[PDB]
Amino acid sequence: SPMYSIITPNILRLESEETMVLEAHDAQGDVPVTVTVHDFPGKKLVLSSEKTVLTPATNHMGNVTFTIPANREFKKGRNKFVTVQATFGTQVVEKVVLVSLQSGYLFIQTDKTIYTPGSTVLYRIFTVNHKLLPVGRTVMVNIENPEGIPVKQDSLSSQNQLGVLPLSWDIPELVNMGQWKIRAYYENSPQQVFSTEFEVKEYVLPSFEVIVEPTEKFYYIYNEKGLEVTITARFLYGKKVEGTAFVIFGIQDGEQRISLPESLKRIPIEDGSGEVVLSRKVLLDGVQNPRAEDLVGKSLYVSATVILHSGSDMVQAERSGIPIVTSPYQIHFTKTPKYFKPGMPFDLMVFVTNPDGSPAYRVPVAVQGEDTVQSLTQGDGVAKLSINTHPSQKPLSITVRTKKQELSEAEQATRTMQALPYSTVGNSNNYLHLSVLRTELRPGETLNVNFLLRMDRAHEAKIRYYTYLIMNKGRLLKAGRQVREPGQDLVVLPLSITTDFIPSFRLVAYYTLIGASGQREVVADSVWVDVKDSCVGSLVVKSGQSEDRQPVPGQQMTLKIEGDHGARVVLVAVDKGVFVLNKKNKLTQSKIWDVVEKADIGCTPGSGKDYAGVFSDAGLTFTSSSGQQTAQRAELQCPQ
Amino acid sequence: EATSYALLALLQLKDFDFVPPVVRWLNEQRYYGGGYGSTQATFMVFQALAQYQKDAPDHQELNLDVSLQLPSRSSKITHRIHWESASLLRSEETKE
Amino acid sequence: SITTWEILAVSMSDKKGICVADPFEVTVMQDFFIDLRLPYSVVRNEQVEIRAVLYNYRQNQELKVRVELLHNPAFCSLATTKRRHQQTVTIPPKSSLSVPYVIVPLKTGLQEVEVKAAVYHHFISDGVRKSLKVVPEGIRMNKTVAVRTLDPERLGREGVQKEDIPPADLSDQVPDTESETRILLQGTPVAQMTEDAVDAERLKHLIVTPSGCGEQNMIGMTPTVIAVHYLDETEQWEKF
Amino acid sequence: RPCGHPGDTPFGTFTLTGGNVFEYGVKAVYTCNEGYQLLGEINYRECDTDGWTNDIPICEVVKCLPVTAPENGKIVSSAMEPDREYHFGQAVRFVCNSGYKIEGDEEMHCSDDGFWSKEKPKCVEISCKSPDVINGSPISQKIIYKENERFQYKCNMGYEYSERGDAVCTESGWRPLPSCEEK
Amino acid sequence: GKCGPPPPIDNGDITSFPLSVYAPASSVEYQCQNLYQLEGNKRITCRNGQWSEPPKCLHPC
Ligand SMILES: *[C@@H]1O[C@H](CO)[C@@H](O[C@@H]2O[C@H](CO)[C@@H](O[C@@H]3O[C@H](CO[C@@H]4O[C@H](CO)[C@@H](O)[C@H](O)[C@@H]4O)[C@@H](O)[C@H](O[C@@H]4O[C@H](CO)[C@@H](O)[C@H](O)[C@@H]4O)[C@@H]3O)[C@H](O)[C@H]2NC(C)=O)[C@H](O)[C@H]1NC(C)=O
Ligand SMILES: *[C@@H]1O[C@H](CO)[C@@H](O[C@@H]2O[C@H](CO)[C@@H](O)[C@H](O)[C@H]2NC(C)=O)[C@H](O)[C@H]1NC(C)=O
Ligand SMILES: [Ca+2]
Repeated sequence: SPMYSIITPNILRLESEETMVLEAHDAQGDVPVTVTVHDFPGKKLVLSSEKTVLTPATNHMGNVTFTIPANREFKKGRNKFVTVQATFGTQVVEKVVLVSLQSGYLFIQTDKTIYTPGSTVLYRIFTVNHKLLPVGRTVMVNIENPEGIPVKQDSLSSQNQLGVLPLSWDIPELVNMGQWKIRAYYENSPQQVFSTEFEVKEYVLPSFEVIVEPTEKFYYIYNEKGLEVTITARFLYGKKVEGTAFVIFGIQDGEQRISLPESLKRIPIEDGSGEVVLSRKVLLDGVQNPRAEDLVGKSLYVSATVILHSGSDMVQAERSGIPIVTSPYQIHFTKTPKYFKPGMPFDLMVFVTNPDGSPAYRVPVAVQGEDTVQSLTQGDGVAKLSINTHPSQKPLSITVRTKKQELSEAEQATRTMQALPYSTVGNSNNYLHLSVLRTELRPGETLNVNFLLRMDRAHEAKIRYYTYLIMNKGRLLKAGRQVREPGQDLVVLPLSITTDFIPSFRLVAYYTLIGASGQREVVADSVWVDVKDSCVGSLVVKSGQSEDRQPVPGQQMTLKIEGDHGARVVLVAVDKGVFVLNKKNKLTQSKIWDVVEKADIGCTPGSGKDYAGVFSDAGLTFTSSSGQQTAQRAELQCPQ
Repeated sequence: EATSYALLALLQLKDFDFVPPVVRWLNEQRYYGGGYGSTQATFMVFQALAQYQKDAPDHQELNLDVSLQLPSRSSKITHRIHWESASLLRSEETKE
Repeated sequence: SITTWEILAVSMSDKKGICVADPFEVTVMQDFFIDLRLPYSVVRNEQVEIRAVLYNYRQNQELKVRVELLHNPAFCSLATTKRRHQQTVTIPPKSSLSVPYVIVPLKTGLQEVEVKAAVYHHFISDGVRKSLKVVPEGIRMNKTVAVRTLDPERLGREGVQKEDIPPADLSDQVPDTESETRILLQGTPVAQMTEDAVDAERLKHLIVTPSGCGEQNMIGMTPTVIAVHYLDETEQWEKF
Repeated sequence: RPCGHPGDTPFGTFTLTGGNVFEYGVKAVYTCNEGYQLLGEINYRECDTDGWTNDIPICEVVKCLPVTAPENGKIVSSAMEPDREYHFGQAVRFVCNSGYKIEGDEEMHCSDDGFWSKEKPKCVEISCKSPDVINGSPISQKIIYKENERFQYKCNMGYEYSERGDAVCTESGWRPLPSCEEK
Repeated sequence: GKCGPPPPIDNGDITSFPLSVYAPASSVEYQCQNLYQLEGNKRITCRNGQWSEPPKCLHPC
């Protein structure tokens, strides 16, 4: 009757703090628990060994926090595993867990994006763990030429550096031009290699910027007006630009570019602005295909050369990747769970984007046949569509279309998905549904987690609590219990959102009982919640002086920097001309959270085909003493 | 069974020049043990292969020492070419 | 510099982690300044024209300006040690003026150009001093002098291998204008000597439950024990 | 009469003393970055009637005296040239030969004080004492064990072995910890 | 789950000598002082790493 269960992340990382939650449901008294982690399969060393007690005051639920040292015992190469062994009294529950070699994260920041032969590249390597907290480890750095050959190795230490490692590499005078790379990796994890590029080239600053901006972010193939483009030229110090611009158009097909010589135009740049139209006739005449439908799927690129009236500076700029499309939108189901609970409300996270991939704001979407279920995309281009599922085992097929008014039906975007029934233990029709209002969540608020139960009433009184777990950045952030009274179908969990939930977290909750043929049954459900991407703390740089005072060459200025107490701030001032030449590989905050999310162990928006699939797909391994456990995971990478 | 015993003997005498032909023939038999009176032939063939993957030697040792030795006295460039940095391009310039 | 600076900040706290601040832009400007547009490089002894553009960004105030090109022995212009290169121009308000200077680089290397300007009747002056690269007349070329295989244990005597490298051709070489010969050493790895392990799937049948008497028990125990011993060594429990 | 910008030195910042703009009578004191020493005595620049004072200071990174491989040990880290000046930041590792175990700090990096962060360790012969098995008594009578030697033991009444029933002497210590579980 | 030392009561003690760890199902008895009266079950039992309820001693006058 008593059931001991352990949950551990799908993949365990080295030198990272990992939590393990221990439960002894339907038990009395104190239960001594000793958790030991051994290597697989030899068990030569005891990587961890902690102890705890499950008391009735804690509802027989505890956790074990352990950090596995990066021992010299682990061996491309074969994948490594560990044996997790939890001992409750007499009973022992073991699970074989996959191990990732990633020690944490390395971020490289170069002062500039492009460099002249002879100059020095100043770069900082930030060394953190999976919690983004500064650590002191040994890092291997490789300088790599455009050809690919490493030309300078080094092994330094991050200790006593507050997670910031200042380095430099001198560029020889005689050097090969092109895209160079810096490759760093932790000493303990030579398989996790982080990279940043910087171009090496002979150049001079253009002293001004040219902006090629199309009216629309795309080109409708049946628009007789053609592609109207506005040219905006301005000096690097703000003032507008007077001059002449040579604009020419081209059609891009994959990697094959075909210039359109007939579309070449010379226009005056007056007051820093000019306009030039590519006529549809010239476009069709330029390509040797009368059938305009074939141009759909291809893109357009525009090249503009602006010359000042003084004739002392010239800037060429380009805007490529302008898709020739037949619809202003594009529907994706990459954020909607692919499993539903028959009879319970099914939530869809429609992701409507512009042809260039950017989110689309205020776009009407609806389900075919259900005009009542018509929602509007938010600022992130994500809309929520709640439907009512009928209790059935039929595959739920959904087709979502855009209902943007003032847009014809031929140009409306459409996409079709399918969801499968959540198979239950012994066809008992016991389902759990966690629902959350889909809206940009920010640190410092509170989210109401609605636990909704559906099962027969013959065993509904036995369910007295739910076990909920939170997954953030690939590690167990928080676990607890939710008391539920007999008769209540819906209970509300006030979950306090702090800074530890950035950028997103998964909430997987489950309940257990003894039902049907006296069988031990587990029913689970998970949901993915996004949070407003931002810094954990804050860092703002603003003017530390009067804004009547104008900056003058050489003049002292006061810089107001406001951030977290004790934090080490590293600075860099870059001329905007550099970014006019190359604006790639620039370190932003959005890119940091991007890397974190790509090292996530979850692979689905939510739920699964069974109670084990919910844990496995949400990056968790459940293993009970009675035998109910999740299947093994032998894949570091998610399934395609 | 006999060929398995002989392979175990070659792994004890460190005669790694005669081992590859033996092992290749063993793999060509596709004998996976099991069956009526397979006891000896099952134990020995897998014991010998397990011992072959144990005494398995990694890669041919790489350790080059290349010294530019010029008659005039100046600074001396020495080079240690190791396995871990074999691909590292080591450039040395001379103006004359 | 007369431009806009982008200042980027990154903070690292023990309790707060990493934070990349938003870029803070700081534009720097003056009412009156010189924009000296210099090329990346110039060929020795070749006459080039540069332009110094004088900008007057006052709303409704004209400026009588004097602009001078400093003398430099490394360049050739009308500016000598005795006489100056001045011109008194008038730049209308909210306007600009371009002053062409014709120079001839005389000696190679990082040479310096300096242009100054001062206005009459006002306390407003500016100077610009920039550098440019002067490059030999010829074109950058490289010759593959030698490609030799290094193998002391195979091609060397007594464990040492001595390779003699011939001097480069350098027949069309510009007098002086030195050269640099690169000796590029790289290692040749091997790593091959290991036999293919027995496939893990072909062993699924050796896991048998032992039974029988004193002799049959060992008949059933042998395949299972030997199976674990092999799968443990080859580390194939992933596929098994 | 203003002077020019006093110019920046590699790996070093400067502050102005006695004023706030590069005018006559200001001092520009320089201070090198962390890990870089102020090479020389010229540490300031005074804007005078003609210009700034003598020279512009030079910063250089501190260096550590190279360390050799200990007796019966090797150095398996850092890079390229051997026995060259290791400067601030560079780390190194020690790995004893087969049959020798490390006894000290395994890694160390070049510190700020031109010295190493940790001391040079030793390579000592692999040695295992006779383990004290809890709730059990040893079977073998040997006290000192060399590498790979097996240590036989039995569990007392009311107990039995857990997994492995013997212990092997390896470099990091006994691989199977002699443990006894309840029957 | 074994138990630990038995809990002390007021004006009373255990009849035997205390041990550090008690196996499951072990039991020890209690006894009040002279003229004190014991109320409840004089025996406690080790169940699930926890002893049962100890008796109380009634104060005389
Ligand atoms: C694993 O299991 C442990 C069990 O202890 C969990 O630790 C709980 O984590 C809480 C995070 O939400 C922490 O609560 C905090 O406690 C603050 C006090 O700081 C303590 O200082 C002592 C030093 O004597 C340390 O040992 C403690 O660890 C704490 O750091 C409080 O200011 C604050 O609030 C409290 O809890 C509730 C909140 O509603 C209040 O009502 C209450 O009055 C109290 O003020 C803060 O929330 C704390 O570490 C601990 N709390 C409890 C009750 O055990 C881990 O979080 C678990 N880890 C995982 C991954 O599940
Ligand atoms: C000298 O170095 C250059 C490095 O760019 C090598 O590359 C070629 O460079 C020439 C111009 O010098 C161009 O034809 C191409 O950019 C490159 N050609 C090829 C086929 O890759 C060049 O090969 C080197 N020469 C020698 C003799 O080593
Ligand atoms: Ca997010």
